[PDB]
Amino acid sequence: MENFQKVEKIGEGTYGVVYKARNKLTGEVVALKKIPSTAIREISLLKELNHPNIVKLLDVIHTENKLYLVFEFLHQDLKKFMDASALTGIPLPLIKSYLFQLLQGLAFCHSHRVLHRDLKPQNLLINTEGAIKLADFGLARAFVVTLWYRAPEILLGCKYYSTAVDIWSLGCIFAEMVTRRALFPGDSEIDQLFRIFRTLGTPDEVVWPGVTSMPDYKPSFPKWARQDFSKVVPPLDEDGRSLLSQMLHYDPNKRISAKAALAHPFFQDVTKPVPHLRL
Ligand SMILES: N=C(N)NS(=O)(=O)c1ccc(N/C=C2\C(=O)Nc3ccccc32)cc1
Ligand code: NA
Repeated sequence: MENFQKVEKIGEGTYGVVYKARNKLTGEVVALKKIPSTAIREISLLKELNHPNIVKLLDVIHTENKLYLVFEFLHQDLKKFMDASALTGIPLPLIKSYLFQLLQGLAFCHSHRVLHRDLKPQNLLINTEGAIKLADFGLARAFVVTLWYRAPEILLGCKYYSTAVDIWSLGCIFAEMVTRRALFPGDSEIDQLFRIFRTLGTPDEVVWPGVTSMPDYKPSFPKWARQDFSKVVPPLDEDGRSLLSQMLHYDPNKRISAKAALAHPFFQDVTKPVPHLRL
């Protein structure tokens, strides 16, 4: 750690405080996160998982029984950019570019059987060039927490969840970029589940075979009817609504993969605009 000078406290991440810091040996500006043998091996595997849409894990420092993770630094997260674009809205070509780039990042990680498990605007980082990158990828398997982007199978007690959990989270983020409001802002596990059910309908054996046998499923859940996506994400066009609907399928097996989402007609006219960033 003496090779790093703290510059700015970014904030309280999921596993520890993230700082902007300077490497005294290279002059490199990095993000430093201050966090068992199982964790060291899993974290070290993430150092190999390199993609332009994944925030690079530069180094793992284990000293005095403490763990420091050194990452590539980006200047802004999607939460700040969404708050800054609240009055105007993020232009649809930029939302589309960001969704496409994040689907590329997920297709890569998922092809290597690596899940994020905790996608949210706070871990999506952006730069002046128009890139967007997934931060803290794979740390959840390695080691108030927001529930807004949690997949229904996690909420219902699935212990062996799939890559589909990240597609759900990304679908929630996509809807939030479009509407300028969180899709399912639950403030408890049951409030989160019930907000999902009130929009998408209470799941049953017809739409999700095996749902009634899940650990936290209760036959006493209220039965709400599904709403149209035209009501959920206006004024998003039918290509965007159709893609979103597939990213929000209840059955994780029916839910679109990142690879298949990249081929969706919504991306026929994808471009890479440059955002209006004040740093
Ligand atoms: N400074 C605050 N609080 N918000 S901000 O939008 O300006 C902002 C600025 C920088 C960052 N950077 C965060 C990080 C970063 O650069 N690399 C990381 C790797 C893992 C986790 C977090 C990061 C995140 C947010
Ligand atoms: Na990396």
